[PDB]
Amino acid sequence: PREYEFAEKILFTEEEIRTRIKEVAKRIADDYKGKGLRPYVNPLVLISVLKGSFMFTADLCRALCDFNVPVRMEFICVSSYGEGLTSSGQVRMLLDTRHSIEGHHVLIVEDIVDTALTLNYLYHMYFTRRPASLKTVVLLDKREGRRVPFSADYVVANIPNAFVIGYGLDYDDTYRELRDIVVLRPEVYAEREAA
Amino acid sequence: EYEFAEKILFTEEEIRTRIKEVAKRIADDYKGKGLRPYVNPLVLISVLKGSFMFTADLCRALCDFNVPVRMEFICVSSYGEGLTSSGQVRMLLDTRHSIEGHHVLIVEDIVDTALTLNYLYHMYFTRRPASLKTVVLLDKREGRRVPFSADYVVANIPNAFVIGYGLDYDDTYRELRDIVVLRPEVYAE
Amino acid sequence: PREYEFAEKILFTEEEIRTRIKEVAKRIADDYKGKGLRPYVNPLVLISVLKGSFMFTADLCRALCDFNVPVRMEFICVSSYGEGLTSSGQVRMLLDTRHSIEGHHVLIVEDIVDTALTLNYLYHMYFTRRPASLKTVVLLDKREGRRVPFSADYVVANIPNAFVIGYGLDYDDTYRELRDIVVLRPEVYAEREAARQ
Amino acid sequence: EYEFAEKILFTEEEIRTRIKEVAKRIADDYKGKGLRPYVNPLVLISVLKGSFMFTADLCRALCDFNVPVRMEFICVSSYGEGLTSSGQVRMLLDTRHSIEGHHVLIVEDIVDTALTLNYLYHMYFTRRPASLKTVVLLDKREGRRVPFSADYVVANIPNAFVIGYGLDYDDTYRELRDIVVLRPEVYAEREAA
Repeated sequence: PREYEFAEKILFTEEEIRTRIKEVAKRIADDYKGKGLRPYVNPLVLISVLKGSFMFTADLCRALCDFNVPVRMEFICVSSYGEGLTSSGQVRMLLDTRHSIEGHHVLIVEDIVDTALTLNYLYHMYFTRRPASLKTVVLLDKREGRRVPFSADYVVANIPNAFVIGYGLDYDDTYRELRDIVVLRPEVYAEREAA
Repeated sequence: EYEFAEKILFTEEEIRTRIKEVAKRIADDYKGKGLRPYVNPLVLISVLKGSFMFTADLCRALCDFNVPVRMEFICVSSYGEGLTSSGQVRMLLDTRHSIEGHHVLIVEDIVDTALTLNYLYHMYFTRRPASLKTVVLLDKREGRRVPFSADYVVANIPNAFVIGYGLDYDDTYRELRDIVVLRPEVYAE
Repeated sequence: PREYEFAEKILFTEEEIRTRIKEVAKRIADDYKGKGLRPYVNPLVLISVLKGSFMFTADLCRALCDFNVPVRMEFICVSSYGEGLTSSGQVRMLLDTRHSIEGHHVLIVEDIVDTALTLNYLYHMYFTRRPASLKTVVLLDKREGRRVPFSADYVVANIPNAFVIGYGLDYDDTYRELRDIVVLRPEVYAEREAARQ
Repeated sequence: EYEFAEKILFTEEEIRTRIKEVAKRIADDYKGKGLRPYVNPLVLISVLKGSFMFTADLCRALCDFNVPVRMEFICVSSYGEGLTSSGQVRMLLDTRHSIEGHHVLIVEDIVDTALTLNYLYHMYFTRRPASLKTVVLLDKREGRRVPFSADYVVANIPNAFVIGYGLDYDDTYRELRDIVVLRPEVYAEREAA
């Protein structure tokens, strides 16, 4: 009984999404129980990629806190070199991390991986900085869309190819604030591209 | 329950209750203003790092009230002065879209001195939004060194090591669901 | 002499430009001899706006050194929000200064001022940071084009409205490396606007 | 003449002579490559701060040899170590255009350990330029902690406090026309402050 005129259907309710986030966080806590994480000196660093991941991250890190996984939050932001071309997957860095990741355990946090061109690019970039470990967690995975092989370590949910909006995800910087992940109506998409 | 914490100021639930009230208050203030998606959203300029969690919950609460928003994130850092009287900060990351002619709400985590907030407000004003307001998670009014009234306040506090819900000590404890008071012992160590 | 197929004419040779840079610098030295400038503690801070000013700045600060004016270089960079053009003059900050300007003597260095919408925006921004003083120097002044009143304190040269290129100035990020400031042929402009289609 | 300087390593004029030589060498290396303005320029990624003055002169000299260029500037800063083995740095400002498919020349002021330069090279490489070289103003090869050869070098130096021509000490002396050696006394006195 959350309803949206602009959406064909709902894919994931807030609650479904929170349940999966809890499951992903449990797994993470488990995979890192061996690594002796500690606040200040050795937290799991969450490199959250803006804007899309801002919501996922806010929910994810509280779920992580529930499993006593201590975390350091970093926020980066990158922008497309508006080509369409790019097989390097290259993006423009607009905000890089405040602290060194070297020797720390890092988790890159992203909202959507389809092509993985950009995630792969950012994985490689942060890998060459010699963190103790480096893994990826993604809100949505659209494996159908890969142009470079890449497996996220953690996945909240899989999706097919559609205009996916909400829960931080946007169409034209709109609809990020929805509590649910929903499928944008093609008519709404078409009407907005005319404008 | 938290070993490093003197006490719990606000539980997650209290916090979400206040945020819903603030959200309703905003929805009421902007109903005359004709907000519309794409063309006229309320722009939230969320100041990193401390406001990230507040902003995630706040924009969802605003969505419950059919307030269409646009999310922008900016990031500033301190110049290594003991303390500055202009409230100047270094711009690391700035809005993606122009704010000219839009309704803008700046979202901050904590306001004490307001020097920084006043500087940002003034900067954002000269950019000619249709209107500008600020919402803050925690107001420490005791602390002001410049005159500044937040339009929306989630909760007032005294002076204290306040951590949790996005707020840090040495980039630690931002992940907590509650806002809590640090032990001075843990601070000293 | 240098020659260029893509240019209607030369407006300023390298040597013409260096002479005016020297004259400007002498003036700056003279205006600040009273202010007790000193290296490390109290230099004249040059806020150089990229990309356009890079070459101007490199030449200007050597000239300033010739008149014993100690300087600190800062480089900022900003980008247009893709509004055709806006009345606030607002731009996006991509790179801000490394050190505080509070209490320092600051000179903002720009390549071209026409509307002054953006330079006014940047003057105001740095002014509210409370430097000891804040002035502007511009390579080229197109006073004809103002949409906000604004007077640069120092001007290397005035120009009329033309595609001005060279000496750091670009068309489509091309021709910045020229030693001279020249006028781009409208035919070349038209050929290039069609081409990215 | 400069009171704060033991000696002059290179005069402005010597520097311009070397830069002209390096520029010729580049113009020769890329003649087979079909550089053209707008569509296929040699992209100079000039690293701020210290390379600003070199970059200004170098691109003018390159223009003398009809080498079409695109100027990009990047700016990075140190993470709070003494130093680091990955040679990582923090990205503050990045290129405006993509470097995919272009010929790229990275322009640096000074290479000692090469850790930073090695990291930038590698990052830029993964961006798939058609080709990638580096040109440096001063090479301090004695100091390498990772193997790296600059393709173009304006001048080699020993180990010294080197200042001028864009190179600084505590963000001072970048404006000098010559490259000069700092007096250690001047160094000690300022460290005090």
